Amino acid sequence: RNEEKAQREANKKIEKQLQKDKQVYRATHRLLLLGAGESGKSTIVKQMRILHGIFETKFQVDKVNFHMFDVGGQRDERRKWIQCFNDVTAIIFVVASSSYNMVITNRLQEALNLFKSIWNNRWLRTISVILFLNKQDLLAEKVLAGKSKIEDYFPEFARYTTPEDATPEPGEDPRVTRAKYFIRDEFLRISTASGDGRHYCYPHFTCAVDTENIRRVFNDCRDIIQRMHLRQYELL
Amino acid sequence: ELDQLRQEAEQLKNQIRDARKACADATLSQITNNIDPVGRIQMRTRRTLRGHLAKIYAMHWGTDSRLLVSASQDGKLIIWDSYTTNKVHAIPLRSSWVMTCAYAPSGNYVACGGLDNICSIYNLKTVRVSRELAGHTGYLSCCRFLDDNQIVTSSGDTTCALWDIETGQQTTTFTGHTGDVMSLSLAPDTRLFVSGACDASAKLWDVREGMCRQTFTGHESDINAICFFPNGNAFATGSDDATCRLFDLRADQELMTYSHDNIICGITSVSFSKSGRLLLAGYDDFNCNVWDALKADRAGVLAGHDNRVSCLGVTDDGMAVATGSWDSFLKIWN
Amino acid sequence: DEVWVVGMGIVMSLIVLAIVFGNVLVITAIAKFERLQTVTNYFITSLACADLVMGLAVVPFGAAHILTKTWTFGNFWCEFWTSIDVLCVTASIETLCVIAVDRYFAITSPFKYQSLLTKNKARVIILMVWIVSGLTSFLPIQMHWYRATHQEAINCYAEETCCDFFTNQAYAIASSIVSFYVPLVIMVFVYSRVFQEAKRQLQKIDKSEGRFHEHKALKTLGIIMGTFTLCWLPFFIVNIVHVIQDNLIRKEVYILLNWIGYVNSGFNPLIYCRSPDFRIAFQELLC
Amino acid sequence: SIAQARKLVEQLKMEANIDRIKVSKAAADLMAYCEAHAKEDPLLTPVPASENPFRE
Ligand SMILES: Nc1nc2c(ncn2[C@@H]2O[C@H](COP(=O)(O)OP(=O)(O)OP(=O)(O)O)[C@@H](O)[C@H]2O)c(=O)[nH]1
Ligand SMILES: CN[C@@H]1CCc2c(ccc(O)c2O)[C@H]1O
Repeated sequence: RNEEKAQREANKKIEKQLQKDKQVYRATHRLLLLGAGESGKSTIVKQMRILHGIFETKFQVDKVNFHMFDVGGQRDERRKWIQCFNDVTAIIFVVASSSYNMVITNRLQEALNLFKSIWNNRWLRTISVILFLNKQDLLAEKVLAGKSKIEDYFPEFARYTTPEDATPEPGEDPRVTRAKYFIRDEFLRISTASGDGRHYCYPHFTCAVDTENIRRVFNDCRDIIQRMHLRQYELL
Repeated sequence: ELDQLRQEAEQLKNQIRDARKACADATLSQITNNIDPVGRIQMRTRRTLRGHLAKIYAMHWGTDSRLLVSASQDGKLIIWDSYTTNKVHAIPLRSSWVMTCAYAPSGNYVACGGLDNICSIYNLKTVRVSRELAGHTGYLSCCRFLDDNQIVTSSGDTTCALWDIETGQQTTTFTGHTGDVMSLSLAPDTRLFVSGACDASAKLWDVREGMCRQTFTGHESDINAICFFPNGNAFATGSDDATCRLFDLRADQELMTYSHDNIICGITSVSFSKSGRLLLAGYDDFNCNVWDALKADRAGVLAGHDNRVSCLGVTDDGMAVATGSWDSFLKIWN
Repeated sequence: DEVWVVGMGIVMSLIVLAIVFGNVLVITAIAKFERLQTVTNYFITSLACADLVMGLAVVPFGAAHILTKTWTFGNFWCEFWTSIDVLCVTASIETLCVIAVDRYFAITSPFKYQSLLTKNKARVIILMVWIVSGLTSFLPIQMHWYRATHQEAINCYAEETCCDFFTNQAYAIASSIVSFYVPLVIMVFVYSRVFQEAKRQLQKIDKSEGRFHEHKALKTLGIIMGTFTLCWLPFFIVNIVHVIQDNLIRKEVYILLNWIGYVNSGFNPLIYCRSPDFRIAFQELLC
Repeated sequence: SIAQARKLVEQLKMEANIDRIKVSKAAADLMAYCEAHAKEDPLLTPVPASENPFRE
């Protein structure tokens, strides 16, 4: 007789604990950090780390809790560790934009292939991607009076011209702007090929010095959630 | 000289294939043709368990056919009571990613692992962490309690190991696979176990000897789940090409294949019944199917889940079957 | 003569049947499946329940009164019928206001939507709306505070076979303000803000990516504001004008507009239940 | 990595010397076991609700 009462009390306690934990589970937002090797993924986290087999990082922005999960120690050409990440809010992609000359095949081509594989994955059909184009000043140094040229490694650069809607940063030559926008459009072509209106991409330009990486991620996550809510009610 | 060694290996494969083909006296369907079919089978839900905040990947029935355990991605293990549909324990985790769980044969210990390369064991009656086993270089996929003082595990680094709880150091390490290993099953007498890797190959191991005995390469894609026949002389596998094949230890080749032209989804779980007549397999089409072992004829469908099925188990007494899905719900069928 | 009275019965019965069927189907579809048990789906459930109650209660009695041209029930039953009408009409609009406010909070406050809205708070809101709707219907109609003073009203009240709607200016203004005019400006402001946000997001997407790659927003907002406005606007204007100055609006026009208002019942399921999940649920059963 | 190759050859050599039986005998054994244990499968044979523990 008393066994039923004891089980009922235990069930009530467990239900209370689960109800308490549900709020904190729903409050936080989860992000995934994926990058190819030599990317800078490590440097970016510590600056974010300096401010407020697996790695977890906690940081709060405007009373909103974000949690970031580097997956590491498992280098796989084929990834089966990606079916578990279909509920994340956004995916942060880091690519070394200055390494088009470095030969392993090319590193930039390998990064493009990885991005194409990620974009078309079956379980990530409704996951947006935030793109960080690292190593800006190395690319500037290579482009400005450099023996190596993009023409040799990437032939279709020759037919590429600067977009009319571009907004080049002050004090830079047109050549570095052309290279940066060519790489960004090369990524955006794959982004657009099969967008289907369910998930987008947010390209960005950064360097070791920049400390705004925290504000950008927050704005992109807010935009992603707002766009998803807008699309849910058939308003976009 | 490497090409000459490759030539020698190529020659051996042909001899093994010829030896396997020489034993194909008659097909299984030809032998089993005069048996009356079991007819249509129907099952209805009896219990529904709620309380998991996220998707479920694994579950394991208890040895008394009363208790069961389940692990979800919210970072919690919950031990249920199917008779009274109420919970007994709720163990939080250090890491929120878990891919497997197991229940001790004596009902004393519970183990679980995830993306972090650590297998943790909890003492139910003392609920705190008891031992942490580390040394794998890849994510764990499945683990089974061979006894109360030793466990066998498989990871994503193309290896399987047999741990020692008291010492915490590896005892025997099995190597030979090429791709990731996702599942394993043990014989009733705990002398041999089988594993299914991602290179479309299944192997038979020896626990005591620590060496491989046989190799089966029937499938053509990734192998996700594996089950073992109650008799102890057969096993079944499920792959991503919507096919199930029943192999044989004594014959050393497959005997029957289960497939249909209206399904193009994957397979995530495979299990038998007490008598072995029924084959239960979960699919990616949000439901489950019940095959016939000796006829390859469909006999029933288990529907009711709003998302894909990622778990399956049958009690020791064979009185009910429980399924897990990404809809964060567990169901009992009878 | 007889043929004309003969005709409207068929269409009125069809209206009754459609009203009953749509809301009962929505209710059973939501109840049967656990995947639709959502916070935003409780307000729709309350709306469907209120609409079904109104369509099963007031419409047949009004049909019988119009066809027979003589109220054959007691005065208490007619008062109960009028109270049911007022309660259901009042409760069928504040639910739309609540839905609009919920959508506004969901869109304009994405990071606080989960914390602000809870399954426990939605029930409190629904009960508050229902109790305030039932406070303005039953309480002032069971008492005689709404009754007029002219001789025709008194003569009809004395007779046990006549009961029309006669009221003074105070109630005719207060009920209209509580039911329709107040929940209109809120909806207009909410939908204007939502449209502004949608236009801003579309402009941002076009600026970011439009080189490789409006009509949608208006259509959805339109099929939402215009249906309700066209259905319920004229009646809540004639309600004021025929009281502010007598001998302007005849009884026939008042009754016609009041019945035009009832036709809004059969359109809510076709507007708020067009999501693909609802289509799957409808195809699952009785299909 | 070539060193590996000899280890593979030994494994194939050890896995090729196994006695095998005709598939007819194995099929007959499976048939006999399934027929023998066919009367104790609650899933196969619908048991009366008196002994069913999940009948509410
Ligand atoms: N100029 C420049 N150099 C950088 C920047 N970030 C990193 N580097 C340099 O490039 C190196 C590459 O980053 P690592 O620290 O190796 O990061 P990691 O996570 O080990 O790199 P992966 O192999 O890509 O995973 C850094 O160690 C620095 O030497 C940057 O913003 N600007
Ligand atoms: C005759 N039927 C009544 C008349 C007055 C009235 C209605 C509805 C809502 C109101 O706020 C009202 O004042 C109608 O349903």
